[PDB]
Amino acid sequence: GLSDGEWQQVLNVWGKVEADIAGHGQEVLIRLFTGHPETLEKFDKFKHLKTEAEMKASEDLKKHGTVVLTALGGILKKKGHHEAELKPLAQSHATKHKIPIKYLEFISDAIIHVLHSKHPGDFGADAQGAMTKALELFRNDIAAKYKELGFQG
Ligand code: HEM
Repeated sequence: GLSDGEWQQVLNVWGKVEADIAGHGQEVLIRLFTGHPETLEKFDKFKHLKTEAEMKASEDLKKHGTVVLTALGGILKKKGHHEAELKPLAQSHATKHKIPIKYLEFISDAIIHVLHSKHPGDFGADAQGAMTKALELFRNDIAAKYKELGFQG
């Protein structure tokens, strides 16, 4: 789906995220929850936050941000050879958490936003292109598994 040049770019940009996984994970979820409040309702653990400050002051939220970006980075490093790591993710988000693919679209966008916000001027046009394509691949692969399950919506 990606060329090696493009994968190269994706892992170059991920090295930025690894320098501060918690801070990046934290802003991704906050971006998600403030931009799309209905997503917050999917989490009994966080439905009590109402304000962004509140969100910002939550250590549990920073904790979950780390789990999420840890699991994505594991998949990205497989450079599309992630059937093994993705299957379990697709199955729990579909049958247990009941996360529509649209919310995966949302978080995907949130990642690109956050990268530009935290690295203004050094998140280039080529890097944005490779990252967008890798997120698309990720999402597309989940979508296939959602279809298999008939997770219709
Ligand atoms: C970048 C895409 C995502 C990744 C890598 C990711 C990763 C994870 C992981 C690894 C877990 C814990 C193990 C599991 O339950 O499978 C989890 C739990 C969960 N995820 Fe995701 N997630 C993503 C997107 C989303 C989105 C978009 C939503 C809702 C808008 C969501 C909702 C949840 C919920 C409700 C849980 C259970 C949390 C708890 O109560 O501890 N996830 N996620």
